[PDB]
Amino acid sequence: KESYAIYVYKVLKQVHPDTGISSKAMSIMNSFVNDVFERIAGEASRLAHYNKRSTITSREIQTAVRLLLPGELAKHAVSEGTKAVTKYTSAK
Amino acid sequence: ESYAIYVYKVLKQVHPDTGISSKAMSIMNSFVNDVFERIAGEASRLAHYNKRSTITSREIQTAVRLLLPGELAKHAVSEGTKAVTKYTSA
Amino acid sequence: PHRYRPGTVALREIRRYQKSTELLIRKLPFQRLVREIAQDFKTDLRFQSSAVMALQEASEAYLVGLFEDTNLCAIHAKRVTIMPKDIQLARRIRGE
Amino acid sequence: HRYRPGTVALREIRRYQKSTELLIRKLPFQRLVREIAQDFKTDLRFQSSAVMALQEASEAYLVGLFEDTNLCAIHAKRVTIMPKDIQLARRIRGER
Amino acid sequence: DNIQGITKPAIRRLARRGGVKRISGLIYEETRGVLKVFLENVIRDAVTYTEHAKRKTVTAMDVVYALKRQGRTLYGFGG
Amino acid sequence: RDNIQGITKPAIRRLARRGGVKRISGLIYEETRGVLKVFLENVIRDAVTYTEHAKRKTVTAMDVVYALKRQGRTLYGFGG
Amino acid sequence: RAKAKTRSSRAGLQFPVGRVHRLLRKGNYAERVGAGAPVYLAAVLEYLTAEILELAGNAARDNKKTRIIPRHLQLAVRNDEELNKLLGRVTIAQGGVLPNIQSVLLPK
Amino acid sequence: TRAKAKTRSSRAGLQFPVGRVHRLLRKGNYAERVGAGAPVYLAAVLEYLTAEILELAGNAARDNKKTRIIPRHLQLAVRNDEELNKLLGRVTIAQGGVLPNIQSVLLPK
DNA sequence: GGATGTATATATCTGACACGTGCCTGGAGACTAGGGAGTATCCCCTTGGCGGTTAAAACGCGGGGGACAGCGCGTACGTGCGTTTAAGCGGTGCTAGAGCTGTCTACGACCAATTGAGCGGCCTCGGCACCGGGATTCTCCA
DNA sequence: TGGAGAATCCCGGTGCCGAGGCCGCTCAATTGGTCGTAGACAGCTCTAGCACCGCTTAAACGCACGTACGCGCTGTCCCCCGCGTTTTAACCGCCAAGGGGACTACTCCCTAGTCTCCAGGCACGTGTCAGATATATACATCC
Repeated sequence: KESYAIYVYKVLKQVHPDTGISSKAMSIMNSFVNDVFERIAGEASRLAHYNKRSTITSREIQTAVRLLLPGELAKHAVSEGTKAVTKYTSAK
Repeated sequence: ESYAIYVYKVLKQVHPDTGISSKAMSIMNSFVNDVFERIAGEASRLAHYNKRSTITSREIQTAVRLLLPGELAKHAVSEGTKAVTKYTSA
Repeated sequence: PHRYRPGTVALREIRRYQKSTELLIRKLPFQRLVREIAQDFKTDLRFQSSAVMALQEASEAYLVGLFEDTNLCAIHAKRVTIMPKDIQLARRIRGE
Repeated sequence: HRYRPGTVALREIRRYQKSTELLIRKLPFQRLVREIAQDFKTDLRFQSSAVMALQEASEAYLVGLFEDTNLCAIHAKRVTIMPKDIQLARRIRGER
Repeated sequence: DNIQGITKPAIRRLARRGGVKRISGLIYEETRGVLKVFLENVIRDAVTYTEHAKRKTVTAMDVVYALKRQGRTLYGFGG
Repeated sequence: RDNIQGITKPAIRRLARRGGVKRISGLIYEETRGVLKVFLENVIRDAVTYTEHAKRKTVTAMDVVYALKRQGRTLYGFGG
Repeated sequence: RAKAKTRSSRAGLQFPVGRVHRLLRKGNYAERVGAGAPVYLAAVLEYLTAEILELAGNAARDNKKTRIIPRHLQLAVRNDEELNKLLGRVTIAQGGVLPNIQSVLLPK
Repeated sequence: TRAKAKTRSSRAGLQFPVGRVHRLLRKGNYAERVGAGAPVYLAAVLEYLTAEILELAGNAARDNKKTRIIPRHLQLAVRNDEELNKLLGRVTIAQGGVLPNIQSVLLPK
């Protein structure tokens, strides 16, 4: 069974070095990541089906993030995603 | 592509002297599309839950049982089973 | 002259506007309100007529449902008059 | 001695909003779950985690309903909750 | 300042359709604010759906998708 | 049978104290028992439908999670 | 070959089995779609369509109208408890609301 | 013959897996095709949201003098922020509790 | 101004979090192939303006009824205390059934040819909106 | 309670536009065969679920008392409803510019598919540190 536990632990040690986490909190974080993933992927699928497109690009994920996430959260999430996409394209 | 002629066929089966307007046909077409999307999304979700890649009539049956309220669900399962039994035997 | 008691014309209006199907807000002021709301998001934006009619139908249905909940909040406080506290109570319970 | 009527309720509010534990005892809720489930399917099995998920969801639902009930009773200028407040909150949410 | 075009008799008619018998004088400003918040929430999603499609016109289907996005599904304009 | 009385009056009182209620009527408890019975009937009916679609005789936690997710009452902490 | 018989004809249905089948293929629901699932879903959609249309025709006959307008569909859906529960987050355009005045507002 | 294996997350500067998100998008029956930048974008968004939740949860744990995050701190993190409460409005956190709120009409004078 | 609920500080236990190690399997590199979409005139339709007209909105005035504050009362919850009772923990026993694996076979994807069903266009007549007259509730006042 | 007047219901005539039927035709559903794989079926294992028993103890239950509070009643005065009049601007019809949505062709680059392989991640095991608990002192509320 796959889970996001080591990744959430990596982000936690990236932002709070002397702070741990419990197993139930890790399960809640895994459920949160799965719920957000399902929401954004479903909204991107609906965006692709409405626009008669058969692919999901970064544009569909950006529009899904703007549609789902509230304001400042959406702005910072679009900034983080665009930064990651530019870093991924600049490095081969 | 619309469900207009099929809704008209069902209307003349039910109410042979009663017609339907254009806005009412648009609303009925939207109703059919919405209920189709609900049942098909529930069937897709329940296929993904049970590690199946096929939407069978059982998936549609339990999606109808999950979505529709009691008497509507019981009757809709009844015509679904009747139609599948008629289709397989003929 | 002839003068109706307060509440008779109100109940007559309730029966008249619950029997009818028409749109109650004027069309062109609502259209201008839609364009001034949309110009805060994107400039030089066009609108289909059917989009404005869809917004008006959704907004009127939302306001009528909110007024029903507001009326029941006012009746809960042993009142007939609706105040903003009834609307705020309804949107608090709905989660808005 | 005897405390005034209301202060122990305020300490109960402070010590139960500070805590996370399940306010309903496990065995009566489990027997209620198997009593309700017997009407749908006969001779069922239940995981412990399924009953705990049902209990967490039920306690969260009842706490949110009591919050809406409390603000409904405050809207009627009362500090006592009554079943009409519960019925009004369930109507405005859409559960009735 | 076209929120004042949502007139007080229009709010009175909408309350009559909701079965409201008697209306306070401060209802109308709150109703205009509620209508502005609701229209902002729907119009923002409609503009987002339009900008994803690379268009300048907000269609009725953009409004229908925006209303289905927060569970206010509208029957009669397509779908 | 008659297991709705196991949801005691102090349990409903404790839930009301968590909900911020200072004073409770005596007719609240039967109403809360009916509300809880309706909610549990809906969620357990959906979970029984889920576990009978999968040809199991055991109701799992994930079945309850999907039963609550259908009703817009998503629950974290159980693998959802 | 033989005579071309419609899949809706051998299922005893008026809704199209083939169109629902091709919408289940192209809707990106699952990788595979069985044979009896479109027959089942077409029967379910035909039943729900008949359930709304019967009460809509009854409401049109109650208002002395031969045709069905959206007001009749709104009466048909909202006046039935199961249809109001199914379509509780659905706005029917040009549908209005039911006549419902509370008892405390009527004169004594 | 083959070059050194570099992960797609390290090229994006991310900690969440790009490849797992790409696999879950491909088998999730979302679309017929999935672009290359979509898992990178989605992993970045998920990592940012995880970082925001863990920021406010670590602050809530520090305020209660505890160096481990329990579900109560996650509930404080989500419900004490307006946008995270808007994102998780229909979400119940197990063992999460409620925020301490007593109405002003119930408090003694 | 005397009586309780709880911060605050020091010791001890324990069990669950975190780190180390080994296998394994899924992601990554490299290559190819093919099809999705990105980019380059035309008619629908959206916006902008003018004039008339007339329905609706704004405004002012009177008054009446309803919100709201105060007050009394009677009762029904809150609180506290003594008795009971069954939840909770620990332990044992056993047996259904969840979950995994192997086999094979039926069934659905897929392709090619055929053909009839449904869709766009067009024409027609009848259901319904509207106007006018007159009878039937229906509300308010002396 | 009767009567004046206002609103509403019923009946008939008229015109209109939109629903309903007919027709060409094209395109999507049907038919028939093939093929590979998803899943039904049998079996086995061992995991977790159910049943039962003892005990000890926290919590529920029952009862008594009294006081806070819900609720009915009364007055008052203000705010909103009703209605007539005047202003305003919405609505309908008509007419142009012109921006922009929709269709089509092509060509290219992006992404699915596959083989190989190896390192990231998962399962397992262990020691060790963070809460939980217990008790004395003193601070913060309560009546």
